[PDB]
Amino acid sequence: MHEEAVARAEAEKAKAELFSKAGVNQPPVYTQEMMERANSVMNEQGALVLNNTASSVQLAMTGTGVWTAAGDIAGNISKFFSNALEKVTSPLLMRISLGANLEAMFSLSAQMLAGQGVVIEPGATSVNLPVRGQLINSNGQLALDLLKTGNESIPAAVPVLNAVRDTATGLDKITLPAVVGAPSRTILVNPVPQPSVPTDTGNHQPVPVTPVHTGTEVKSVEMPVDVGGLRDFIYWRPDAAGTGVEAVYVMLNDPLDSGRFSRKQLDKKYKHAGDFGISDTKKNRETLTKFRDAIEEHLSDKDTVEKGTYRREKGSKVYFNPNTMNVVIIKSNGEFLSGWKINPDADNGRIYLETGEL
Amino acid sequence: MHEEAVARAEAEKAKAELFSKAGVNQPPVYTQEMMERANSVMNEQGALVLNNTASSVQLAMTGTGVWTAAGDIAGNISKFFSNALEKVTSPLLMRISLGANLEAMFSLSAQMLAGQGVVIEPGATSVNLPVRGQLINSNGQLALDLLKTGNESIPAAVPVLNAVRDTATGLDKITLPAVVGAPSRTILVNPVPQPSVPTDTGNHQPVPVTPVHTGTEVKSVEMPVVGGLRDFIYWRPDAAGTGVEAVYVMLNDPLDSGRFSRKQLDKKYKHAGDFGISDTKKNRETLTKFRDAIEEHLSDKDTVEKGTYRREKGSKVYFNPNTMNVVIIKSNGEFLSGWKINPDADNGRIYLETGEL
Repeated sequence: MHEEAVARAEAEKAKAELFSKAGVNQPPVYTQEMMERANSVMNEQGALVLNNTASSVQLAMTGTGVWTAAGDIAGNISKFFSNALEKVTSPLLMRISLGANLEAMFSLSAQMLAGQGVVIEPGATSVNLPVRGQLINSNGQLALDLLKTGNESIPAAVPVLNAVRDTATGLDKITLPAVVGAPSRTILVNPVPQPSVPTDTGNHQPVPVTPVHTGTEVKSVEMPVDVGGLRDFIYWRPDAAGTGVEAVYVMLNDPLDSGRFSRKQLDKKYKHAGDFGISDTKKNRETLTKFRDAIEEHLSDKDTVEKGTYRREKGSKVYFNPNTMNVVIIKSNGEFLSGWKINPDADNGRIYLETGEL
Repeated sequence: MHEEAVARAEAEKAKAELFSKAGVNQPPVYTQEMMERANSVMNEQGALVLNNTASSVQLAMTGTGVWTAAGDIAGNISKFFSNALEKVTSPLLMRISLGANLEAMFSLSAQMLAGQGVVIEPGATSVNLPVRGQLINSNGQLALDLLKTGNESIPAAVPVLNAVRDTATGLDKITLPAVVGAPSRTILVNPVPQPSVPTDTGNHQPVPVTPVHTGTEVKSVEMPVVGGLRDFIYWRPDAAGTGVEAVYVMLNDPLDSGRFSRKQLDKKYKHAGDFGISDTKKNRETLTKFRDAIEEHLSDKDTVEKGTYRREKGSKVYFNPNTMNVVIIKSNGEFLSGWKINPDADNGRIYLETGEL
């Protein structure tokens, strides 16, 4: 008698013990009120959401939702062990375009990136990965840089984080520490598996709905070609059966690669940083962050105004400050292009002040 | 107090009620032994398995496993969207190659193919669809024919089926009726969501592991261009696990089986008289007679491999010394042709004496 009850109790004990070590709570059920609060919070403009869709690859971008891949058609994995064949032998192992203000987050199963002979176990506070990842902006593209770990490069240790369940929304929250160039980062977790949106019918009960990626196609192409740019981590979610757990490796954009800015462009234009009050001549994370922040201070100044255009970049907008006399050029796609101080006593500066043509 | 307990009880009531209408049982938990029993049944040679991976597209083939796609990267969704538009106006609306004996099963969400503004409701015993699909063999390809329904082609009604839980394995079973040309068809259902195989570690509990598709890339390409329809709808739990989703499932035409295709049987039916078939009309019934007669030849104990057909490199010829018939099988296993040897003719005498057909 009760063989089924015994098996269920045994499953429940094993699940509770695994979840405890992994920092995992089973998804809740959602009242109407909860689901509304959860949907409000995930639809904020700067929200980054992880879905607990098991065994999935995800790419999230602020303002445009989450792209999900699951199944064998998630052979995207193999660019992630081709790389892992390649560390046998240059710290940048591989750059992968994902497609053509703005933050981004890429995540996939951590176990497929684990070290030689390694099984990642719940309870660990860090995991040594032979390859770490970083999202960057490379010439219009969102790209993933795969970096060989070791010593002379970037450490192998990746921190394991635990999410906090918000009892008001039924969502989870992971928080990343502040770094040079960026405040603490909140990442939302939708604990309900959601490979796509359920149709809003009587066949489903209320759940939060993660905004789904729309717009440009996500497609991985290998592109021809420091540790402060790394905000990557591992967290645990329930497995597909829902009774065990799986580790997920998560990678965020470099603080300096944000759509409006890229480290590449800041470096290219650092020659102008003296016009924004920066004396440093060395180019490093610290001074490029100074330059990025100086451009943001110029654009945020209440007396900075849109004034004219930069002929060479069709549809660019120029933002002028009448006190510092600085201009900053923004391309039509929103990318920072360049900036410098206007000389009002020179021909070209006089033409700009008079006509707006920079 | 107990606000969470009340919400959970209400969720459980709603789930049981929806599951009841849909014929759905929640997945079980598995002892080690149940998992081994389930894995043994799914590895039987002719097994066709559906996975209850929610909101997924799947392609299953005997002996090669299940291919799964879920997420946005289910873009072939729009294949079925495009035809649902093309239906405003030819019965055949599209033919989709899936890539280059052997049976096959293709499944996706049934709401994708319902009418616009149509919601499929649990409890229905059939569903009227504006398209139905058929799996075929077209020129080495496994392909999907999407057919407009209506008076002018094929009916719209698709049966809704319920799966039976096997308490010994923890798997479900769906059965399709026998038809002209095929016996009853057993379809296994792995009720545990499984977009891919869990790595066998201490982080997972025992569950049935469905064999996964290896081999040829599964890619969808449009191709230039009835008792062949064994399609149905069944329900599985949704991604949250607390509601249900309808799945539309299509099997291969009984005459399209890798070894045979309706197209090749039609092409070679001129030889059916050598296999004892007097009918001159070509239809499902007589093409099935021909298919069955070729199978009777290949199954005959006296039939032996003998020589080759050089015109098709690597082919094998199967000869029966009582009927004097030959059947030619291509190296990929496709039936090519067959006919009766005339031993008093030059080429028949050459074949008997040298194996050169």
